[PDB]
Amino acid sequence: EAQQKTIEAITKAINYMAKRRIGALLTIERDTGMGDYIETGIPLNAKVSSELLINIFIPNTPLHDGAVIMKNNEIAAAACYLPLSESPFISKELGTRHRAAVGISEVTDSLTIIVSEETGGVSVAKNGDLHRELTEEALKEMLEAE
Amino acid sequence: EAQQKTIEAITKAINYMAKRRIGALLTIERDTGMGDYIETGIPLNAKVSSELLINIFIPNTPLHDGAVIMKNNEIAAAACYLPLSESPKELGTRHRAAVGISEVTDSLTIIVSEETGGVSVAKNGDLHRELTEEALKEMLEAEF
Repeated sequence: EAQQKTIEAITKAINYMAKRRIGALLTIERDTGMGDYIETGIPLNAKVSSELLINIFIPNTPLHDGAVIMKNNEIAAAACYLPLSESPFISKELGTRHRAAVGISEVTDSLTIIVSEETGGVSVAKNGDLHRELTEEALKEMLEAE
Repeated sequence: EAQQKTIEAITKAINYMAKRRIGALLTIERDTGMGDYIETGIPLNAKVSSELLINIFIPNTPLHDGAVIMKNNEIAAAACYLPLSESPKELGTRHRAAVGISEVTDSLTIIVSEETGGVSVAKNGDLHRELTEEALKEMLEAEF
């Protein structure tokens, strides 16, 4: 329905950034209110689009430094601050975004997508779990369920 | 008087983009309808902030070529097409777009030069070149 657009929007944004290595962190809210994490960012309350998500994460842009939070079908806020996880199961040699994605997913029902800036690998984190190196069909299948 | 921020936001976007010579094209709707033009762009209906404005106009991005239009404290849309002005030279495509929309509307169009980094305004068919941070600010108090 209106689920299809907006999944399509996210996949084409994720896939675009992947080819190029741009770090991204995007969290989709569900049943656990993230209002306290939204007020740490730049508020947009903007309508979700592939072009806008690309533009939010540009390697040194103002809005790039943190996480984009999604609520409703909108970009609630960009450049948000999440809490990190002192999990040993996060492979180091990475982090920063990866430790904030699992960090937020420990405390929330949310779903977080990460693109690594070093390699271009898409990860996802739910309920404290981090799954590295996902395929395009695996991300779409993971998202469609949401 | 909570529209200072918007002025503040614009003035910061433009003043940052001027010092980096980041081309830009920003029209603010005033009383005429721009809905024709808005529909031609990527809709955002976002809140106005300097950071989102600056991000829109970064050269690599898919949002930067075109004009963003503002509708009452909100970035209504980005990458919009503005009709070019047929008139008499040696200015860019960005400046021909600014004069074109200001002949058909009462909107106030700010533009930033790729080359110079100097700030311009288009209103009622006229194009004021070479503005100052404060010149633009008082000008921008075209809202009473």
